[PDB]
Amino acid sequence: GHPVLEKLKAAHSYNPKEFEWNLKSGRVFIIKSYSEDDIHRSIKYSIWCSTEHGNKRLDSAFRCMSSKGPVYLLFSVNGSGHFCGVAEMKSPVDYGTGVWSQDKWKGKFDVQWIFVKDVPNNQLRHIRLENNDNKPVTNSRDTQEVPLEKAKQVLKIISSYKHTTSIFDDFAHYEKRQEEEEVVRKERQSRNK
Amino acid sequence: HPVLEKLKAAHSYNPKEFEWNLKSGRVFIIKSYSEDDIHRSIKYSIWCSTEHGNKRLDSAFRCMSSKGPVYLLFSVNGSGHFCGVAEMKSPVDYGTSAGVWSQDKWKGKFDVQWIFVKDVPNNQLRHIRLENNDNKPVTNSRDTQEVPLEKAKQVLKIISSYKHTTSIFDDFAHYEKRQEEEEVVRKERQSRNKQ
Repeated sequence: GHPVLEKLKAAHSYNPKEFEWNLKSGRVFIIKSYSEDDIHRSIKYSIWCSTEHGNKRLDSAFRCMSSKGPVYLLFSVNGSGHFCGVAEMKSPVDYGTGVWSQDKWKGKFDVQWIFVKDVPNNQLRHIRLENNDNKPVTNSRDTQEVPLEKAKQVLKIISSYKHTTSIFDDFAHYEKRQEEEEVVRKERQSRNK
Repeated sequence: HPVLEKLKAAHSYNPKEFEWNLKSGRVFIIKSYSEDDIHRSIKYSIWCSTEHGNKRLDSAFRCMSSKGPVYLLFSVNGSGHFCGVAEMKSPVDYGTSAGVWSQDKWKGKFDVQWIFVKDVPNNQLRHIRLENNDNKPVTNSRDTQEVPLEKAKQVLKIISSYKHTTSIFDDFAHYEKRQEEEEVVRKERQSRNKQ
C-alpha cells in the first residue's frame, strides 16, 4: 500500500476479527456521504461532518448517550451501491473555525474508524427499518437512525463480510485528487484578489 | 478543452445585454457543496438541491407558471465568491432516468440554463441585505433562500456588470479530468466487487 496508508493501518486496528455486534445499548445511524473524497478525508483525519441538520441530530444523540453506550455510524457513498465502513462517534460537534480553498468542512466531530471495507447493498437490502416505512436499510437517507435489533444484523454482516475491495485500494488516487483540487482553488483565489 | 467548445457552440455565456430590472420573477440563492457539482451543472444543464430544497424550488417554478423567470444565484460553500447565474427551466424530475444525469449522486434533477459563469467576490455584494433573512447580507444566505425582487435586481446588476478575472471555465480541463478519472475508479470498484 501507499506509505501514508501503511502508517494509518499501523496506528489503527481496522477490520478487527473480533467485534461485538450484539450490542446491549447504543444508537446507530446511517451516514450517506456525498463523495468518496469525504470518506478518504474522514479516515485520514478521524473526523466527520454532516449537514447542519444532520450535525444537530448526531450531536444530540451523542450527548444523550453520554457514558451510556456507543454511537455507531454506517457509511455509504451516494450512488455507490455499497456500504464502505463503520465508525464510532467519539466527540460532540465542534462548529468552530480556509474551508473552501482546502476543501474542508464547516464543523467536525471525532470518529474512530472501525471497518473499512466495501459491502454490496444486495448483501444488506433484506434488512428493513420499521421506523422508515419498512424500506430496506440500503434506501436510508443521511443520519437515519437504525433500530438496535436491525443495527445488530447489519453490523454482523459488515463485520463478517469477506470483502474484495475497499476505499483503500484508491488511496493514492484520492491523495492526488485532494492535492490537485487544493492547488486549483488556491490559484483561483489568487487571481480573484 | 473540446467539451468547453461544444458548450460554447450551443450556448452564449455572459451576454453583454441582460435585463437585471426584473418586471416579475422569483430569485433564489443556490449553495453548492462543491466545484464538481458546478461543473456537472454547466455541462449537462441540470441541478439538484436537497430534498427540502427541491420542494421549495419546484413549488416556486410551478407557481411562476410562465408569469416570469426563476433565477438561481450560485455560490460554492465557503468560496467567498458567487460563480454564476442560471435560469430554472423545468420542474424537478425524480424519475428512474433522473439518476443517470449524475451517475446516481443526485436523487433527481431539474433543467437549468446557465447565463453568467463568472467569479464575483462577496465584497462586491455584502452590502445588499435581505429583509426576509433578518437583514443578513445576501452573501450569508443558505441554500434556496429567496431574494426579494428589488434586492435581486441589485445583485443581478452587479454580477452582469462585474469585470471578473476568472471563472470555473478556467479550470474546465481540471474538472473534466476529475470526472473521467473518478468514473474509471467507480467502474473498477464495481467490477472487482462482483466476485
